[PDB]
Amino acid sequence: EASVSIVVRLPITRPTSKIRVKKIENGVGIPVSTRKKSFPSDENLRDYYIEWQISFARDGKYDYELSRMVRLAHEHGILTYNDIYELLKFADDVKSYLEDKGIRRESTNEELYGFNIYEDVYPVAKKELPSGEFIGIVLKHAQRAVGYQSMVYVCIPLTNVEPSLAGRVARRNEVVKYEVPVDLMKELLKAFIIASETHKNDIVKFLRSII
Amino acid sequence: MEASVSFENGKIVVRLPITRPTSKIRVKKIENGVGIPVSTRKKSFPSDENLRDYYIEWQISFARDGKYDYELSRMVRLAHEHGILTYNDIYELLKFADDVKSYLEDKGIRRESTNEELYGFNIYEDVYPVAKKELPSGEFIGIVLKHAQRAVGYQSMVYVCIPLTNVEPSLAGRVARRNEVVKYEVPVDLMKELLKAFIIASETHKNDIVKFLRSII
Amino acid sequence: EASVSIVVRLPITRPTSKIRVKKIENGVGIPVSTRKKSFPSDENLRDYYIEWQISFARDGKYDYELSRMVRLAHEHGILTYNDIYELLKFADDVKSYLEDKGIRRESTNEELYGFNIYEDVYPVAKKELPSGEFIGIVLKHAQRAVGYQSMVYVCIPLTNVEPSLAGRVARRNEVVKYEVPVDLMKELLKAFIIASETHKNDIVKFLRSII
Amino acid sequence: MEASVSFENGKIVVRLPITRPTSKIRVKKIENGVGIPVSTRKKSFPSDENLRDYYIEWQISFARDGKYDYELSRMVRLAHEHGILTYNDIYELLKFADDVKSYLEDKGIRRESTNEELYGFNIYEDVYPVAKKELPSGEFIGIVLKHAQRAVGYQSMVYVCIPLTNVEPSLAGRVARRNEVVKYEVPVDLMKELLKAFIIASETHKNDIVKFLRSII
DNA sequence: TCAGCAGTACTAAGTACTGCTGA
DNA sequence: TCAGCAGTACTAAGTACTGCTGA
Repeated sequence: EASVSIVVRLPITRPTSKIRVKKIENGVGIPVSTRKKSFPSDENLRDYYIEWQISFARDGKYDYELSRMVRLAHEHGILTYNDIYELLKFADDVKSYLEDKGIRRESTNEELYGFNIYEDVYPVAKKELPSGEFIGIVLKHAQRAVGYQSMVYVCIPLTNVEPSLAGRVARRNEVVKYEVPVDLMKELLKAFIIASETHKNDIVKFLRSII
Repeated sequence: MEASVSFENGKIVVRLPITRPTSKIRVKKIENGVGIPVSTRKKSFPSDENLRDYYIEWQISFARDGKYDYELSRMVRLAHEHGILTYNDIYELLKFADDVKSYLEDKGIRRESTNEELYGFNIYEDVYPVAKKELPSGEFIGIVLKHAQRAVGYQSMVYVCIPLTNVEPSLAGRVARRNEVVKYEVPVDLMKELLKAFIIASETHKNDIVKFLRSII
Repeated sequence: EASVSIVVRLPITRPTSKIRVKKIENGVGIPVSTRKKSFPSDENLRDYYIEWQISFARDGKYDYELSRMVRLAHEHGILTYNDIYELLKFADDVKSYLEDKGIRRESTNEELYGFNIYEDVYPVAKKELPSGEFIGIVLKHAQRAVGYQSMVYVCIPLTNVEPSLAGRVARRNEVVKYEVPVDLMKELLKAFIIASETHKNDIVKFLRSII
Repeated sequence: MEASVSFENGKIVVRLPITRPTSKIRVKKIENGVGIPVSTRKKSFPSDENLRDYYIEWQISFARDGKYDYELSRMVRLAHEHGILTYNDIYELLKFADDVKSYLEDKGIRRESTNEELYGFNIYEDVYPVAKKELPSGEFIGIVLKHAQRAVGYQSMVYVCIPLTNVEPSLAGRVARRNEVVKYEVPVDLMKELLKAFIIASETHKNDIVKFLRSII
């Protein structure tokens, strides 16, 4: 698990967790064995990033990861009253969500040696922030039943993270400190707001709880 | 977990578990055109019509350890050993493999840009290729492409969807038993279409099929 | 580590430790993957055993594994006064040790395609106890400098150990309970006594400390 | 850790670390006929006579991943590529491998019973076979047999012991430097005797040598 | 300094997450 | 029951034990 201080502490040596270090190779993120291969010391270090599938709530109660960040920052004045207003007014005007895009199987007129060829289109929402972080919203078929489930990711470059790991392997159970910018937390909220009405309704009544 | 492969009464038979919903073999139910997972141990199968929408989806593999002693190759070997798959069957399967020049892997995976935005968030569409074929006996065979997670490139995977009416015993109107597996007699034509599926999935898959088929002949 | 209760608690899922489960195969003990292969339910379970390279002292002070067993059993009257006397009188009469046998390289008159062929002989002391346990004393070249180091092993059959693991895989961090017979503890002491004068001198003054 | 293998001035050169006493490459000192480990970073090498008793013992391997791009095969390949190991050298090495009919592995490992007891404890003698050869250039090559720990059977391992006088720089009268590695020019005759050592160690080792030598020729 | 790596080779743990099994 | 396995696929941890490295 990641501990939240505002600041968070993310482990580097758990590629099977929701927090995993990846490296851009041939355009796709691939898992990195941070303990058998030394991190590059040059410009390639920008191609490395931590992928954190961030969650909003736990136990149906609002104090885990993102929800803990946001309210810690209101209690510290980091988020003004009007931050939460315009976050909610933004939610009040949001009609469509990535869930509304859904997952479709489009039929092509192609036949591969007797096999009919189709295409599955998956909708993805992506936003880049000036400091280098990326926010990803992906759609997946609900494993429990009919419908969709939306999931939010935060991609943090290893250059935005200290101690700098250039020219060495990771430490055992290494946990590294990342200062959380203010507008990442609010763009993360907006990410949940535009993911699904289910996510927005929970973000909406969480912001109302402290405003 | 692995499914039992056996020969009985001149038929290749596989025993498919129906109580491991998290495995390569899982019982599903089509609801509005999407296969939904089924908790076969708490909700009872319907005894009425629309039991057809229930099926077994089997993510079948051909190779293991660079060897051909696993699932499909186990079935094909037994079928060859028992005269179920004849010399002419395998010879012409190899001729079909020689003629195949394009593969499902050639379609690739692309991320399309869109004219759409969602409240300041850029919208992309990742399209994935799938190959589907319906057999007259009721089964479906699907080939989906995906990114090779550890390397770069693609890996293709073959699925066979078996309707519950094609397996025994009849599960109509009851909950699956503890550790229950169903008896599925594999038609000869399905084994051919499954071998062909691996042939057109990717060149790497085809040369595995060709090497196994030629070693048996 | 193994906890001592007299009774000890030995972990089953650490093949790289001093405590490892082995199975006799082709006459030699081979490591067992107690989590990927199910233990046999039949007579083959007798071929499985726990190999524990037992230590006598730690921190140069006498209260670790064997030394903790022995004095716990004197304090409980499990070892009489004359047990420790005849253990020491046995030590007082012991002249030779397995270390005195040493490791030799004997030369054969054979030549394998221009290569001279020799034989290294390693001395081993072995004793079987009626309940099935084995005690092994092996000699190894001292890794630190000139000389030898002696090491004592206890081989415990899986049939002498509960819960019975027939027909299943081990539990995670599984620790299993073994009741320690009285004469195993004293034959273990005698094992250290006949291993080397260095080991005997420490056993000797340990027994004198509580007698 | 792995030793650097390179070609320079018509000589195959390996760079051997002398500050990793726990590795496959470790500095030893013979005291009364036994190689004792040396702490090369706290006790200084002698500048006087009896520095010969100090040597580097290298547990050298030929294969890795079923491939021949590791240590000895790296050296032999470079030697072949640079005319250091000629066509006639490799051809007659293969003829030596064809004639070899017995191996060090054939001697086996036995536990002998003894007429001795040690105060109620049974005494056994486990004997292990070792093959040794001294080269005129000063190096020794040893083949020791051991039980294959994970399987059953034996695995043989080749050692090459290099006296410190055969490497540069001269370490007489000083403590090894931090992360220091020494330059060792590999004589052609040693590479042959090391290839022959693997040939007579076991049949499995020989067929690895024969396959690599024939692929190079 | 002096905590922690270097080196070695292999299994078992961590990992996410529900049904489901078992005693 | 209800704690913990079943199933899945991969790296990183545990392991013993000293020299030795590094910041």
